[PDB]
Amino acid sequence: ASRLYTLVLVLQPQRVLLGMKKRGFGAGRWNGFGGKVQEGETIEDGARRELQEESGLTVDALHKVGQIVFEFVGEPELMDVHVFCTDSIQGTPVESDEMRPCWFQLDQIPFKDMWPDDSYWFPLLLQKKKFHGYFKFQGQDTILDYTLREVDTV
Ligand SMILES: Nc1nc2cccc(-c3cccc(Cl)c3Cl)n2n1
Repeated sequence: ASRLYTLVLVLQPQRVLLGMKKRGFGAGRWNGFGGKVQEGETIEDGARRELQEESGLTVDALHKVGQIVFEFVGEPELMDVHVFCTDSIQGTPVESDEMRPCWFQLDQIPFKDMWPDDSYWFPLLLQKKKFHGYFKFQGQDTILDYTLREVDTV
C-alpha cells in the first residue's frame, strides 16, 4: 500500500531552489520539485522529469539523499518518497501557473511555510547527510509521530 514519489532539491553552496505550488496537493507551501513515478519509468528518471516539468531546469547528475515514507491517518495509501539532490543544473527556473520557483539563502529557508517535516530532515540534507525517515500526519499540519535516522546507503 505505498505509492512511489520523487522529490528533488537543487542545492548550491550558498542557496537552495524551492518552488511554491499554486494549486492542488501541497498548494501554498514551498517545496522541492517532485511527484508520482510513472509506469515503465525508473525512480531517477521520474525525479529528473519532475524537476524539468515543474521548474524548467535540466539536470544531469542526481544524487540520492534520502527516503521518506508519509502516512496520513485515514488514508490507505502511503507515500514512498525518494529524495534527490543536485548542484549541476542547466537553464533558468520557470514560473508557471502551477509553480513559482525562488532561490533561498541557506539561512532564510522558509520552514514556517514548508511541510512541517522539512524542519527535521532538511538540515541533514544541508550538511550532506543521507537519511531514512517516516512521518505520520493528521491532516496536513500535524505530525503525530515520526522516525528519522541517518544512513550510509539510501
Ligand atoms: N517536503 C515534503 N514534506 C512532505 C510531506 C507530505 C507530502 C509531501 C509531498 C506533497 C506533494 C508532492 C510531493 Cl513529491 C511530496 Cl513529497 N511532502 N513534501
